[PDB]
Amino acid sequence: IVEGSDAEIGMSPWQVMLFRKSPQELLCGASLISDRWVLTAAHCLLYPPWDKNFTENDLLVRIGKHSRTRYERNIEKISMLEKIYIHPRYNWRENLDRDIALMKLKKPVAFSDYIHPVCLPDRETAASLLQAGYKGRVTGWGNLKEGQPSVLQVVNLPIVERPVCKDSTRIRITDNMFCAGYKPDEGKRGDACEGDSGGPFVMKSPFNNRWYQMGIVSWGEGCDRDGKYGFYTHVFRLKKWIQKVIDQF
Amino acid sequence: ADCGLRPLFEKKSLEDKTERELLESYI
Amino acid sequence: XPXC
Ligand SMILES: *[C@@H]1O[C@H](CO)[C@@H](O)[C@H](O)[C@H]1NC(C)=O
Ligand SMILES: [Cl-]
Ligand code: NA
Repeated sequence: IVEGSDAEIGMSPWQVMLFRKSPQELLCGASLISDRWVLTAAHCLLYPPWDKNFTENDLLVRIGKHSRTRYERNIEKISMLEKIYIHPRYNWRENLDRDIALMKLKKPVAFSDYIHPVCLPDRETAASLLQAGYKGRVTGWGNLKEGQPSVLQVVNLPIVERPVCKDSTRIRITDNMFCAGYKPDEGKRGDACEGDSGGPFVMKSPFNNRWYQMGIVSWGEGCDRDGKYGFYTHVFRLKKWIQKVIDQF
Repeated sequence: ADCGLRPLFEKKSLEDKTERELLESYI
Repeated sequence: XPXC
C-alpha cells in the first residue's frame, strides 16, 4: 500500500494473508467471507505466463494478523486449504477479466476479536455505493512504493468514472472491473501495490454500518503513478459464480 | 448474519481513525 | 500488469 498508514488492531479482521509454503513468502492478500471461505484474485493462484499454478498443498492462509512477519500466538490462525476454485472464465491471456478465486479451508476457523468475515454486496448495495467519488478502503502488507511495512497498511481511495479509467490505460477494461485512486488534479496520492493483490477493497455502508467487499485488488501499471489508477475485480458482478461454488459444495 | 460488524469497532460503538473519510465521501 |  503506497501512501497509506498503519492499520489499527482489529480494523480489518477479514484480512487474510496468502502464504507460499516453499519457499516461505507472502504471496497475496485475500479476505474471509465466512467461517470457511476465503476470496482472493485468480492471478494470485494461476498465471501461466509467469509459470504460476498453485495447488492446495502449496499454500497456507494466515488469518487475524497485524504484524507482517511476527508469529502472533493466540491471535493469528493458520489454515490449510481443502480446495481452490478459479472463475472458469478468468481471462489470464488478455486483461485479467474475472480475476477472482475462492479457497475453502480444510476446517472452519473460529471467529474472534481479530477474525471476522466481511459482507458481500447485494444488488441494492452495489447500485447505491459503487459510484464515482465515493471512497472505499484497501488494506495489505504489500510494497510501500513501486520497502515492506512492519504492520498491515490501510488507505482510502475514491472510485473513478469508467471513461477516466479507460482513458488512463491501453488495457481493455470490462464491466467486471472498476478503478480507483486520486486524479492528478486532486493532490492526494495512494494505491495498492505488489503484494496487496488479492486483498479487499471495502466500503462501510451508510445505511446499515456494515462493511462490504466491493472489489479485489487486481491489477495496475506501476503503483501510485500520476494519471494511472488501481484496478479491482467487481465482486458483485461475479456474485452468481461465488454463490454457485459455495452452494454446490 | 453478523458479517461486516467488527468486534473491536462497530460491536463496541467505537470508530476507527479514518472511516469518517468514507462516510463524508457519500455527500 | 498483474497485481503480482
Ligand atoms: C495448473 O496445474 C494443474 C496441475 O495438475 C494442471 O492440471 C493444469 O493444466 C494447470 N492449469 C493451467 C490453466 O495451465
Ligand atoms: Cl458470474
Ligand atoms: Na495514480
